[PDB]
Amino acid sequence: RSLPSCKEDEYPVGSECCPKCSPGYRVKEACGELTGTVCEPCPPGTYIAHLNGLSKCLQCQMCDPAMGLRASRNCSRTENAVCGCSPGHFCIVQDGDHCAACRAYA
Amino acid sequence: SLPSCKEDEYPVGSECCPKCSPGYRVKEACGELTGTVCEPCPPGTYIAHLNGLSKCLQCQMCDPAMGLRASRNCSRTENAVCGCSPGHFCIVQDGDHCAACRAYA
Amino acid sequence: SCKEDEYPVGSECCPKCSPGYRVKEACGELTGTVCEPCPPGTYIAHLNGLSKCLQCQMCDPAMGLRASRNCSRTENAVCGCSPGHFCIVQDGDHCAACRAYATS
Amino acid sequence: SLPSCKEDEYPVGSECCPKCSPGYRVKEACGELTGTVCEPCPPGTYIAHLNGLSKCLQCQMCDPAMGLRASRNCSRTENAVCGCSPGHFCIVCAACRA
Amino acid sequence: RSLPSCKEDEYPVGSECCPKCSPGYRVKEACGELTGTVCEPCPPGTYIAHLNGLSKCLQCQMCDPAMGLRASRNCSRTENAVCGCSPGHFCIVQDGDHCAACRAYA
Amino acid sequence: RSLPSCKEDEYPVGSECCPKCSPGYRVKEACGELTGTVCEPCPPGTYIAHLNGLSKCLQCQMCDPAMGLRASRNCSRTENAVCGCSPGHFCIVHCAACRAY
Amino acid sequence: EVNPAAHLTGANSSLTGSGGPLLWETQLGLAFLRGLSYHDGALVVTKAGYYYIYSKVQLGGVGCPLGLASTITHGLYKRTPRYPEELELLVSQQSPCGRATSSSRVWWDSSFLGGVVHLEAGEEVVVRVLDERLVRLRDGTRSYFGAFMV
Amino acid sequence: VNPAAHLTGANSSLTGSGGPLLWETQLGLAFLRGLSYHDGALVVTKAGYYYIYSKVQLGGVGCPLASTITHGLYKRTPRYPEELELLVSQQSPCGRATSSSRVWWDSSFLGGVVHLEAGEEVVVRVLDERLVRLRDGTRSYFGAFMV
Amino acid sequence: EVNPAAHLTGANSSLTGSGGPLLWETQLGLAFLRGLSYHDGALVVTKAGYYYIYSKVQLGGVGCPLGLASTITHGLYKRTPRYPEELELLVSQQSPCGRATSSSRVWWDSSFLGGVVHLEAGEEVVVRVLDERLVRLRDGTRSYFGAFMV
Amino acid sequence: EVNPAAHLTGANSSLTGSGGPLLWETQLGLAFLRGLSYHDGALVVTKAGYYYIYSKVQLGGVGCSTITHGLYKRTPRYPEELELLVSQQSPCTSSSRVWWDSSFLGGVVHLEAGEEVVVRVLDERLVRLRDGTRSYFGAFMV
Amino acid sequence: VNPAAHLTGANSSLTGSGGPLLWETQLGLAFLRGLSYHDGALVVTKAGYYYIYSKVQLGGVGCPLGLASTITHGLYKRTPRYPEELELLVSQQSPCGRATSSSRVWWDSSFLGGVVHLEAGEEVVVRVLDERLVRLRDGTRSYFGAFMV
Amino acid sequence: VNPAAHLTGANSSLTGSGGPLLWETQLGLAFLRGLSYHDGALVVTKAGYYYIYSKVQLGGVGCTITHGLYKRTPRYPEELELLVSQQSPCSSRVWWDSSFLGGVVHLEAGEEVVVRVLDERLVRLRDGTRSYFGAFMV
Ligand SMILES: *[C@@H]1O[C@H](CO)[C@@H](O)[C@H](O)[C@H]1NC(C)=O
Ligand SMILES: *[C@@H]1O[C@H](CO)[C@@H](O)[C@H](O)[C@H]1NC(C)=O
Ligand SMILES: *[C@@H]1O[C@H](CO)[C@@H](O)[C@H](O)[C@H]1NC(C)=O
Ligand SMILES: *[C@@H]1O[C@H](CO)[C@@H](O)[C@H](O)[C@H]1NC(C)=O
Ligand SMILES: *[C@@H]1O[C@H](CO)[C@@H](O)[C@H](O)[C@H]1NC(C)=O
Ligand SMILES: [Cl-]
Ligand SMILES: [Cl-]
Ligand SMILES: [Cl-]
Ligand SMILES: [Cl-]
Ligand SMILES: [Cl-]
Ligand SMILES: [Cl-]
Ligand SMILES: [Cl-]
Ligand SMILES: [Cl-]
Ligand SMILES: [Cl-]
Ligand SMILES: [Cl-]
Ligand SMILES: [Cl-]
Ligand SMILES: [Cl-]
Ligand SMILES: [Cl-]
Ligand SMILES: [Cl-]
Repeated sequence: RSLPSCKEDEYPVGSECCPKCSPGYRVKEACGELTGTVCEPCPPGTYIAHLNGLSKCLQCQMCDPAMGLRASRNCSRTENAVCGCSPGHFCIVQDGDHCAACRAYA
Repeated sequence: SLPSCKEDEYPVGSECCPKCSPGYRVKEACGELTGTVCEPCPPGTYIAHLNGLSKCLQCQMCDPAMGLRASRNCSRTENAVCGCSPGHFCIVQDGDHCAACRAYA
Repeated sequence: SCKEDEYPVGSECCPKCSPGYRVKEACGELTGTVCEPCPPGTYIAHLNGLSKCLQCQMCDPAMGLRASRNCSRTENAVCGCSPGHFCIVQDGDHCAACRAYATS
Repeated sequence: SLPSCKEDEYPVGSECCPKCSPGYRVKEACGELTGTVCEPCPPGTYIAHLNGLSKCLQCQMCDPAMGLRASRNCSRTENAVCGCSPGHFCIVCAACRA
Repeated sequence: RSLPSCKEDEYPVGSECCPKCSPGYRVKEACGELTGTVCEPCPPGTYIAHLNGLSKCLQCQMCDPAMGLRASRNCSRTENAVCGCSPGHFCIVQDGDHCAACRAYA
Repeated sequence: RSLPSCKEDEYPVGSECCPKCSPGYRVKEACGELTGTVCEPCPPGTYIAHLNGLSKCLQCQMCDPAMGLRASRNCSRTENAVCGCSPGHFCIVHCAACRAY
Repeated sequence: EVNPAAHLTGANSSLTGSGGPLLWETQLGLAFLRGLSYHDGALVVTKAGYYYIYSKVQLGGVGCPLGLASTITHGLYKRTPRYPEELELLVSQQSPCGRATSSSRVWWDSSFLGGVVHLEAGEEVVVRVLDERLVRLRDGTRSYFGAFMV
Repeated sequence: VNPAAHLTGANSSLTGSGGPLLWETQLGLAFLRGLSYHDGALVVTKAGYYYIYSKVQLGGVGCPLASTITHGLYKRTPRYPEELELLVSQQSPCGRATSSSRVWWDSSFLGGVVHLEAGEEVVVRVLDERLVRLRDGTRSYFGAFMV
Repeated sequence: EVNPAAHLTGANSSLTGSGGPLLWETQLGLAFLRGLSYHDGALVVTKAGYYYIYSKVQLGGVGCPLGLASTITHGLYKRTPRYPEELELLVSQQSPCGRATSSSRVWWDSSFLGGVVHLEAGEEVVVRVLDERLVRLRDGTRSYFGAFMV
Repeated sequence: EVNPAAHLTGANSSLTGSGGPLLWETQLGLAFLRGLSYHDGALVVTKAGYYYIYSKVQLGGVGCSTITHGLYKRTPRYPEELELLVSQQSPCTSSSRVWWDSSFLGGVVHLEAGEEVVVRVLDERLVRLRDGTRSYFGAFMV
Repeated sequence: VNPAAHLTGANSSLTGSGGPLLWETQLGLAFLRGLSYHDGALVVTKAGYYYIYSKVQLGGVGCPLGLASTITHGLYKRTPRYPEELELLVSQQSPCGRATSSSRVWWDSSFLGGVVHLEAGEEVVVRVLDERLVRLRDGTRSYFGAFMV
Repeated sequence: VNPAAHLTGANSSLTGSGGPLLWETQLGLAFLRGLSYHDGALVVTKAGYYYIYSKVQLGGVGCTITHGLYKRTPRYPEELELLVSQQSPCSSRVWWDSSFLGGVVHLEAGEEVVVRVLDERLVRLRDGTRSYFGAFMV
């Protein structure tokens, strides 16, 4: 038992669905009866990775050099940053499928 | 990158055809006049997103010999999820979820 | 001012419910304390004026514990060691944890 | 059953071809030309002997997580060799505990 | 070329300035257009070490004997207690100004 | 309604049936309209224990001394080696392995 | 007039092991809902606004569970139909036991978080703990999840 | 006026007597606004739902009785003859310390919303009480406000 | 009659290393201000009264600068023109490496505090941690600083 | 010129416990048959020739002797199954400890039309089925 | 020309990023014949059935801290037909634990192969759950390949 | 005809001489089709890309194995490692473990591939079904 919902490409505004914004953009203004959804791109240091109805982009994660990490991919509008070992370091602590701390070679 | 289809489409040859809903696989690809023909995933299988797949994803089984049962059954749009059998508690973890339970002594 | 078997509700002194029973409706000047039994998994051990029963504790098998006394409407559950386990930390009458006997 | 070529050549089809010096691979095999053309191994590879190889051999990497560093670097004529990092001792060199 | 401000011995009250109270005293009533700041002494157990416009005094710190500590200086209305080691104890960690914990001599 | 089939002592060749070969022999050449199944003995190291239509014999098993095993019965063209413990050795796990006292 | 509030308590079914959120008791004992509702582990907002949300989980164990990750999270998450993934709101990362922890003694550690977040109507908040084997349920007083509009 | 209180750890704060912690109600940061206090307890005057909270600072110069600490909030009500547990935490700092003789510190925080009738009381307890490290009222404290 | 509230989130600017307080994000992601302001790390009160203030800081590291000697202080402090010094409000001490060994160096721990305090118009609250090197910033969900009027 | 190929996947009916071979899924998901057939666990050859055959089985359990994992030919030319490619593995402990271990075998064998290949594992209870990706059986003509 | 490839372990193979392993494509034993490569993936040009395979060498001194109870090595498809990777062939291993003597070297090699259907533009990648277990050498011990059948 | 071969462990398979493993080429399941054999080596005739494979059954009664495929070529005076695995085998218990590898390599006419196992004593030969070595062109 679920309630009726919007499509995988839409999102609720009041009692109706509006179209979702593309990855990399957030909602600036909702549908009216005769206005499309107005999307605006994510500001620096934020991202949204999927189609969305979010009013605020998601904050990108920082990669901490003090933990031996650097970004192996930089934050972009559509994608969070991802962390890897700094040069001269190897991974010594794992968090699920990815590295969380690296150690400097002796 | 390369030129790509919109989110609700997938590539057929050098063109793009509309995707099928969650729970449905592609039975027949779209032509110019004719839309995508879709068909529901058979029992034991699922597809959770808009998709252009010809074959559904197989649902996982929850192994009672590992002290588990489905806490959520397989359905057309969703995989089964495993939890402890009654009278068992979680002893092994795989990431965020339980991989084995032990019977009470 | 309320005696032993009563308790204060607004301006009134109301009769208490028995063990195993909760106050569903407080007494008014004109209508009595309405007592209802605690539902399963809860208890109240004394004469009381509680609107809600106390939740019974669960004995944790992962700590080597089982119920040596089940929860009833008047009594909390008590925990002791599971079979093949012995106490390593003791509380009042029960354990807080048991470990298993090693084997060869 | 005899080799196709004398020791200092190698077979390439019907023909027997001159070899290439250590650090060099065969860029252009003998054929119409009686002779071989050799070119340097690219970085990260080596070849240690007279050869008729079209591709150089990959240098090994010395694994820091195993307590190893290169005591001899990889060059075109020689593979890297691994030995302990500072403060470690060989346990097997293939691994080094501190 | 600065901007005007309360004097060191005054503090803000709306867009006005009122005189501060003395050490060991707190404000009981603010100053008014005729009236001065009304000050009252800090009750025991508390202090204020400087000219202030505080409504409440500051709580004196206790020196914890279980931490091998004792007062070098009792609290007073104008000064906080200072803690140092008890007889038969040496300081094992400083906290900058003062000592945080002491151990016996066996 | 059962279905037709080679006899017990014959084996399928194409759409037809040829006689099997004796234990210890393999089919060198399939039977023909005028010619019998041509069979030939299994070379040493191999066996076949039953009538058969095999083009190759089964390889005999070796009994591994290093596992404390000897042949109790040697391999032959018609039966496989069988392993048991060597002298000064008793079975742990046919025995798949044996210990020295 | 009625300010939305709730307090939800650990219960026999709180730890599903399914990779899903914790579940909670909503009616018995100390649990209540006032102007919020509950659905599969979530507080469901009916009146939009800013809410202080909080959760406590009691951790502990005899020794340390096998295969335990180095890092464990206890966090509050938002579910919204505006995004097909949960949004992290408030999260703590802890390393409560490991290799060096003695197999034989009992340890206890409690994790509390709180904070104010903005929630629309129909949005939800859930609690997750990465490895539920560390959660020590008792009687609803050691692990819980609540909120109130501010 | 919405009731609220913040009470600070006190010279008196530990009776040692099997009674609850004691708190300061007027000096410094401490205050009562539309709640009362009596023998360690916040005493409710206006019935309703309250967020209650407490922080206690634990610590020691090494570790000598019980390795397990309980820090709790509890209700005293004429409706029941025992105190009822509301919100409780357990901590183990000495049990798992790598050195028995090191100085250590650990802070225990809890809060939550509970329903309280007029005349009902909330107290704070810690066992063993000797792990509580008092200073100046900034590290151990006890408060509430109606929500 | 809007009730003042705020939630500010750990940021890339968050740790000055200047011996000044932590700074915080105010506008992006989950951060917001309602009827409060911000100044140089400080929540600045407009409307006088009693505020529940709170902060969480996420700590962690690969070993500690001082071994088993390492101590952390995490606090909330008032800055007021009525006094020329910052005043301690709510403070915690932790021994973050206390369970660590050389072969178990990597650790994580969160510190949370909250409490109700009186703030006049123009007064400020800031968060300070010593030693800032143990603060592990991520994406604003692990360290944060907030308040609301009660 | 269509090259026979197949890949068959672990299924909930895979472990019959009857002493017979494992069974497999042939159509759904990642499973298919191209110029080969299937019958009661067996890949059945239509086109005679040399096939690379392969199987993976995922083994594992919580706590707990020898496991055997094999591919076998059934042929009308002999009243018994012929062992083709076989592996032995030791199982397994804390009885609170999970272990896992995958067994892979592959090789090229000659198969006539109408001959069959099956997979067997002893003891079947140590096989950990999941979703068709962990235990599988296939072949192609080379 | 039948598509075929063998890619080999390299110094950039282990990114620690939660992405797939990366591979050498040109040097030494590595090559591409009628298949392409992109960010770790073998990219298919000619649609059909492919035997795909991978070997990863695991090993260590001791066991990495916080190692999970279940480690996977697998082959996964990326396709524009679905927004997630699809698992094709995966193994679960439990290579070492907290009991493992931190005073000695263990090794264990994981191999898998199978036939899958791939369309033009689909991609296969290799993942290992915990890259700290993977002992790169010179391309002979960890690798990833495919050929059309 | 597409070259292919499958060779089976046999009584002579372990020389104990520091040379490669030897194998059976004609009996039982063994065969050669467009490949030849020479002292343990599969010998290529038609040049191109081959999937090569080998399985070795390891085992013992109580107690680092390397198992490898190698190229011999007059293009270089040492064997070249192609595909290699390391395994930690092993007090007083019986154990078994099987090592499998495969991969695609380029082989020229006249070039050879062999299989080595160190320590050879750990190989448990049985009847050719458990240790083998093969290849086919792709
Ligand atoms: C990310 O950003 C910095 C500049 O801020 C640049 O130097 C660096 O190379 C970039 N890293 C990657 C992986 O692209
Ligand atoms: C999943 O399926 C089984 C079989 O029909 C059903 O009986 C069971 O109720 C389901 N489990 C749950 C939790 O719904
Ligand atoms: C407690 O109740 C359970 C539930 O039926 C029962 O099975 C168990 O034996 C009881 N234990 C005792 C000690 O009475
Ligand atoms: C503080 O007061 C006590 C008793 O009133 C006295 O004995 C003590 O010496 C005083 N300490 C100092 C340092 O002045
Ligand atoms: C089997 O054959 C061997 C080798 O010729 C011989 O020495 C031995 O005595 C025979 N043993 C048995 C049991 O047949
Ligand atoms: Cl939003
Ligand atoms: Cl598909
Ligand atoms: Cl399907
Ligand atoms: Cl009540
Ligand atoms: Cl109740
Ligand atoms: Cl070459
Ligand atoms: Cl005061
Ligand atoms: Cl045959
Ligand atoms: Cl609880
Ligand atoms: Cl204090
Ligand atoms: Cl953060
Ligand atoms: Cl499976
Ligand atoms: Cl490698
Ligand atoms: Cl064999």
